[PDB]
Amino acid sequence: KKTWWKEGVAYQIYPRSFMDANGDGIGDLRGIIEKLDYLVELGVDIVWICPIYRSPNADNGYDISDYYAIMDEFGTMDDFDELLAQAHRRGLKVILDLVINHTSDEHPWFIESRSSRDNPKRDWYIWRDGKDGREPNNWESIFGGSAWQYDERTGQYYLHIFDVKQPDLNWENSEVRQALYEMVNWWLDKGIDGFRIDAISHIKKKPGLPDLPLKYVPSFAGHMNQPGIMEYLRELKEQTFARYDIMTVGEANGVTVDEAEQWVGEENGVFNMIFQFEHLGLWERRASIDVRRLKRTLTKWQKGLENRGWNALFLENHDLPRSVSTWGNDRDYWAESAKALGALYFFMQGTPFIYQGQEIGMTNVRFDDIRDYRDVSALRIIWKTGRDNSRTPMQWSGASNAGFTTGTPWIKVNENYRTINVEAERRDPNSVWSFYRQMIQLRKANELFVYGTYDLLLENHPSIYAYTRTLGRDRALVVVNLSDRPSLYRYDGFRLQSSDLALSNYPVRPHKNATRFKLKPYEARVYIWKE
Amino acid sequence: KKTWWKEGVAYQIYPRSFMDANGDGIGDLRGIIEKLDYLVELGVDIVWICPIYRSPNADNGYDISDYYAIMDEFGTMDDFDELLAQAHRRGLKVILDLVINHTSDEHPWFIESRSSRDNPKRDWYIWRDGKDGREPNNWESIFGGSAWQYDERTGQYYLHIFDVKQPDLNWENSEVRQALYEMVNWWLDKGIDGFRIDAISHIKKKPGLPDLPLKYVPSFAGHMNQPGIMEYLRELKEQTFARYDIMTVGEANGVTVDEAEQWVGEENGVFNMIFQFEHLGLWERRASIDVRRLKRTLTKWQKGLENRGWNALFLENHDLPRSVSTWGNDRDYWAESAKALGALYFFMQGTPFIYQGQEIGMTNVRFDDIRDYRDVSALRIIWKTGRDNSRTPMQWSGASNAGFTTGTPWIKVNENYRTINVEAERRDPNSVWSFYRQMIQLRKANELFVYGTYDLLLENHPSIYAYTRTLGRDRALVVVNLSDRPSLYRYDGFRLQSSDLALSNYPVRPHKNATRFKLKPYEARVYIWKE
Ligand SMILES: [Ca+2]
Ligand SMILES: [Ca+2]
Repeated sequence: KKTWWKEGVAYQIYPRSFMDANGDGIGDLRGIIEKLDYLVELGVDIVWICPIYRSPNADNGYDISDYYAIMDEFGTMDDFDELLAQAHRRGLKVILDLVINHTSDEHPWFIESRSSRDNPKRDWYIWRDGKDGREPNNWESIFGGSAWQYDERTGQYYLHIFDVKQPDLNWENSEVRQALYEMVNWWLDKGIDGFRIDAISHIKKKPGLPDLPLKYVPSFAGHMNQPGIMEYLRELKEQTFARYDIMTVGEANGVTVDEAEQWVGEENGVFNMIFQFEHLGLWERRASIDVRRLKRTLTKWQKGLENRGWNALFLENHDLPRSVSTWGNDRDYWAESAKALGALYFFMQGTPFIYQGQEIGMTNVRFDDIRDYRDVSALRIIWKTGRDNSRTPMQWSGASNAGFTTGTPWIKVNENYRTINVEAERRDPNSVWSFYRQMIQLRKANELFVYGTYDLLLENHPSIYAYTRTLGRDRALVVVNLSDRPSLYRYDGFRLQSSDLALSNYPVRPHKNATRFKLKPYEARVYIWKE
Repeated sequence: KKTWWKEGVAYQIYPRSFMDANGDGIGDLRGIIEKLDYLVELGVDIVWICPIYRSPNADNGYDISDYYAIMDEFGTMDDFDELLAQAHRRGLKVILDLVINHTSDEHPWFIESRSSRDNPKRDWYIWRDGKDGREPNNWESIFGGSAWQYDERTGQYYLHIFDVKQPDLNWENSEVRQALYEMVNWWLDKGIDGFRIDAISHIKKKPGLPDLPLKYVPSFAGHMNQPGIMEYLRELKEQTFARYDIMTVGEANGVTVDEAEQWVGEENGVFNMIFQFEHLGLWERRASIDVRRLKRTLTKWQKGLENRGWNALFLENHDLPRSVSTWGNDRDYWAESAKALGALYFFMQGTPFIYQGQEIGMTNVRFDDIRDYRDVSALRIIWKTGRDNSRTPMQWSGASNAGFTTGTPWIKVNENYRTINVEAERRDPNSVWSFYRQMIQLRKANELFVYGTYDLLLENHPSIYAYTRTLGRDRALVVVNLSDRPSLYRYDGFRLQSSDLALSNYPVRPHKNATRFKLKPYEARVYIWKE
């Protein structure tokens, strides 16, 4: 089954740090509009814009106070309508986040709900009396502490799996579901091309909210992927998504490759593709990431969803440090490792996602003062694992503040922008950006990277990650040396010819009938041929 | 200087528990309108309505999100306009709370302020960088913890003397002051007759917000009654209050009787009258409140503000337990003590305030289940000192829920409403209500209780609190036996005649030339004569 979403390349935008069109230091919608030509030039075709809905912003915008309104600092609904029009003119698809497990406590529905024990919206959230001076149950919040928050307006507590300011919607209530489907369809009718569904795995709560088998106990057994969830998700799909030509992206949170077919299966699957995070975070050993464990994790998803679902491929996001600075080497092999990592995940079976700046090799930021950081998490290892590493402003040129703003950025631009920036990288044919553009060009010109089946080679090799892609008589070999030291590639399965080398991060060296060769640090090669 | 505010009797309404006109269990504005005739019948003429402004209600409505709007559960601005019209038709004055030291963090001004380090409203609040990973200074919040709250949107902290959801307004900023005066005048032009000013003693912060001489240190030395505060308060008065015929009521928080003249002095005094709280809370001894300490506390204000200011007299409010249940005896001498307490504070020099239910002798509520309580404070002694004691619904009749609502009250009615309720008390000429009505009648018919000077008698007596009121040849003696056991009144200063007894809570017994007599438990007498 051939589809645009399987064949597309997605680009993830964190609006606040992408492009500031009005000089107030905050990226906005007009900023994005100014960069649609850039997205086209790069080659991507699906644009995922992180939360832009009205929000008190207590939870990086995932605490929505109005689903039908744009966050003031990003612009107006007119700006958004204009964005879709301009994006569609260019052949681009636009998807937004769908956060429907909860709303902000400042959402008008919760404000009415919390006012009294009997108002039309009381049942829209999860209210319960406590147990003699204590919370309704022993459930802990994913955000630490009780999942219950006492409310003095009524004497009862409301459930909040996430932040205190994120009360959970009562999916048991048909009125809630219907209001949510009307909201989804409103966006779909407005013209968006799909959504990235967030935390929907918690919409179904265990039937009497009983104590779980300890101040507060991690509560996943009472609200995550609970039986009956599929009833809500299938209804969500039939009432909304199924009525349009869109794409939905989910996450395999607490979902094994086997249970993932119920979420992303092509016939009866709530979502079209899914992200998995089992590969996130890999500390280096004495001698130097654990490539074999990476091969295993990524390979089970490749083989596991083959003809059963579709993988959403990625290395970066707004909640992670930069890939070149974590998986690669930003000190000695900056460009090489960035390109290597890019070839590695980009060419697998699935739809690749490029996070803003990943295509130019943005790295972690190392501010000396804790005050230059933002995310409350850091303030409470920052240089290496911090979320801000992916939230510093996008590096467009060597201009003041990397061309991001004419004002003062809400967070400082990484000092390496004079070198790492779009303008300079597009002039350099050996830049990380140019490598990315060639990768996008390769995948578009060779559908074997889209529908070809993945097969891992040299599984036990400690440094080389090599895999093939097969579609009929069309084959390709993606070989990557994930280490800062050379490595011998040795595989008597096929003879590699230099005329078949479609892409490499190192110059194409002469070689005929090669079954072995030394790979330079972070050397990555992509061979394509036809048997 | 004779004025309506000095001659009036004020009645304090806690809107949420006064009268529910629409059956949702929450008192509202229409409820108040239905009871204006009642207020007239009782005899009061100034109506103080507690916070009714739009508020996320995180701080009992003192966290205002919109000063130009009414809290949804209380009604609409039309209801409020109608309330003023109906109140004024009846000759009643209406005052509201003025909370201008801070606003809610959900107030549109703070939402703009917190968005970026440079927006027109950034300076409207108190933002500062922290000190290497910690708060800008060591200041503690009146509400425990740091007076600073980190905000991840900018990396800076905002000052909040009160709750986290109550960021402090920057009085240093003339734009803030001007916006506040426009707001005050808007209300004054709408027709209100004055305000009860709340926490304004904190508007002036010490000039560089330095550390005070310990996790966090109580911070009163950095923001309370700080030099320069009078500059703001005098400007507030000239730009607003001085342009209308209204009354302003303040509080002597951290203000001695000597410093109080600068706040309530008649020529240059920011407020017309002031509440003092030095008398609040008096535990009983082995044998039984400390009447002498009460005599001293109340007497310094009486003599201290004589010809220098004006006292706002009271025994109850929404933050206190009921007076009969704390100062009196609600078990054996319920009615006697209620009337005694009433005569005691009511007839002093100043403007008396009657809190809703005080006039019928409402008592503390003793719910067995902590769940029937509301104020978060209780949940964190409740039967005796709880705030809810004054927030249970007003007792109008012996009807379902005391006639307060036709629905389910937001908090339960005290089980004693079948007896303690307006309907029943108005039928009973020996009820606490009837006593209150006679007290109001007495004060209106004898201006000596308004402008007459107060003088304490028998200061060293352990149980009897006796004082006189003198205006020219018109004199009165208010004598009260504050104890559940009889007491001998003995004073050779004047001979009391039974024909001069204007009011008593016990039958008028025959006596001529009495310089001594035994007073029954909680017996209170008010003699009026002309020398
Ligand atoms: Ca902007
Ligand atoms: Ca009501």
